[PDB]
Amino acid sequence: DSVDYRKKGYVTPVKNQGQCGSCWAFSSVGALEGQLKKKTGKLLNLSPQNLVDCVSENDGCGGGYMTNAFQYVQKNRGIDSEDAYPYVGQEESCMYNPTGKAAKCRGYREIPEGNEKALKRAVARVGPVSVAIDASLTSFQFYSKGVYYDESCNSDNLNHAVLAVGYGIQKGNKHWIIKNSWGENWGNKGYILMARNKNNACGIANLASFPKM
Ligand SMILES: *C(=O)[C@H](CCCC)NC(=O)O[C@H](Cc1ccccc1)C(C)C
Repeated sequence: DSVDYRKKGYVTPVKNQGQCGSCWAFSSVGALEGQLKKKTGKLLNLSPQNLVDCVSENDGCGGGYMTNAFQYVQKNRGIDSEDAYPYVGQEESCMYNPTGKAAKCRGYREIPEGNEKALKRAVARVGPVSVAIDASLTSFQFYSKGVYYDESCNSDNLNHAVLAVGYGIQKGNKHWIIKNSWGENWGNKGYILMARNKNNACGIANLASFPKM
């Protein structure tokens, strides 16, 4: 059992945060995009800028939480599209666009903390799932290929949000198919395969969630 939403057209191209710590915004957007495709058949970029500028509970370019983002989209009656609310790599005034909403959100669900099997079930039944991991390691920052696994990764040190678009096995190594938001020059075309069922490496399942659409 393995799934690759990229193969089903549930994933938009890899984005680049620019000089802004908006990992969580891209992560949330990637998740909503997946549900939008599943629900309507259309694959299009949602606005991470809309979240950066508007999610009051977060710190824009200084960090944030996907859950808060999903809550905002629901309470806000929607999120605009990238075309209607362009990414600028820096936090600005929350702008309202009457004809900008491209997607909706009915709330969200969290994956039971540390449960990698629950994470697998969610990814399979829902679609791409937002997750938080410890990305402070040089090995991760400079990851190139294969299945990433470092014994120094700290599951108690979540500092980066990415998107789980699937999971599988490579050369007998189970893994999570992760979409990053540091451009296509990072990792393998912007993607990284992270160890799966390897004792919850990097805390991949400590802060996972997806939106209800
Ligand atoms: C991902 O780009 C951001 C970068 C912030 C560091 C400049 N990391 C992040 O949002 O982590 C959040 C928790 C957090 C960390 C620091 C400040 C505020 C919030 C979770 C997604 C781990």
